[PDB]
Amino acid sequence: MDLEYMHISYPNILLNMRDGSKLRGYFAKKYIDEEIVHNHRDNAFVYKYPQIQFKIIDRSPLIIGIGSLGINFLESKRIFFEKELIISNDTNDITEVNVHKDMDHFGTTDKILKYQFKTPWMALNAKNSEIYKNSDEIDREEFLKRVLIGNILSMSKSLGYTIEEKLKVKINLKEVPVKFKNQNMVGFRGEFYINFDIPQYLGIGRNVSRGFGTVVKV
Amino acid sequence: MDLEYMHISYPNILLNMRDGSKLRGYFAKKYIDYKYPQIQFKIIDRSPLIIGIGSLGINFLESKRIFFEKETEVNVHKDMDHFGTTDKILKYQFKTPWMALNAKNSEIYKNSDEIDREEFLKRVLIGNILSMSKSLGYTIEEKLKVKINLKEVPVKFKNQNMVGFRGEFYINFDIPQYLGIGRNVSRGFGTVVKV
Repeated sequence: MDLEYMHISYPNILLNMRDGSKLRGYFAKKYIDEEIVHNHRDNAFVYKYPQIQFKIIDRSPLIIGIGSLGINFLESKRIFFEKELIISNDTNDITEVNVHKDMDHFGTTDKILKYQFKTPWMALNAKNSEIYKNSDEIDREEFLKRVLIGNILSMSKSLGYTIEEKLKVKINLKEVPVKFKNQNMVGFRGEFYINFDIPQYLGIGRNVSRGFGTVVKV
Repeated sequence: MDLEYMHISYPNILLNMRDGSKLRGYFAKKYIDYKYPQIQFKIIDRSPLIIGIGSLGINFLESKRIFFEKETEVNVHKDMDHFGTTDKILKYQFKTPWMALNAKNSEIYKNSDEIDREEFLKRVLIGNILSMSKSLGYTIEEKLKVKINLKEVPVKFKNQNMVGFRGEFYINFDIPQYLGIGRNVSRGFGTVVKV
């Protein structure tokens, strides 16, 4: 598959992580109106992979739009020429902007690629949180290898790519605390290898919209 | 030993099995605010019922009953009844489903053939009774053994499917009425009633 993408970055503004929640927060109000950004419909939550995601990286804001659906909103409302951004409650003027856009490969590969997490992963849903906390660590390692396959399966579906070859994964990951919705869920930093191809800065796992689970090739 | 407890029940409102689902989050979440819940909200026969145990529980019940009113008739029952091992054997029934499977024990139970499942469940039941009795300050100094006739029943809880059990069981232990055992007891699961 070929996936069309566009990154938007504001290098002069720097924020702490995860003001990614707040970075997303601010676009959620100035753009309640079109709701790729907000991700809400009928006052009910939309259960698809976010084609607009807000991340905080190195250590300045990044906005990802994916596919024709994501990119076109990004252009249609002129976000890259955007006036002042505001975060709790302080105002940062947006003075210089770098936009990047291209389409590069997405899909299963017979060659094995190495990725790294910019942000915690948050691979554990509510039931999976619990299984993992009653397990020894050879087995923890085997559970996570299962979740990550699922995450690739989840994501590739909502983007209309069905996989007809076998995914295999190797992980070197170490556990890291993440506070989210005033609760102390668990997250992971680290490295992983896979016979799948991911374009840069895409997220996997839970809460990908707020910038969690951000991946880049090495 | 004597356990001090109190039921407060509201017979005139019958609930759908669906707004039955939402009332719990916010009430039990007022409840949440390494121990056995001394305030439990249960759904039985059904118009709401609320159990309080010990000084802590009775007081929550009376003081703050004014404050939880949701969406004319009241029956309170309240007393001290025995809690402890008995020299004769008693029969109980689950008024509400019993969730004996945590996430990892969820795992073992579906890995077993059905003779093995059944004595696996009696280990959980002994354990559940052991938990409850210590967290209420009673130490067990005799051998409990249990017989079970339980039926597996599908349970929807926290918007995802879990498995639970209905049925009847026997034990030489004494449980005051409407107490819950197992997981998620505060929210009404594992309610036992003597028969």
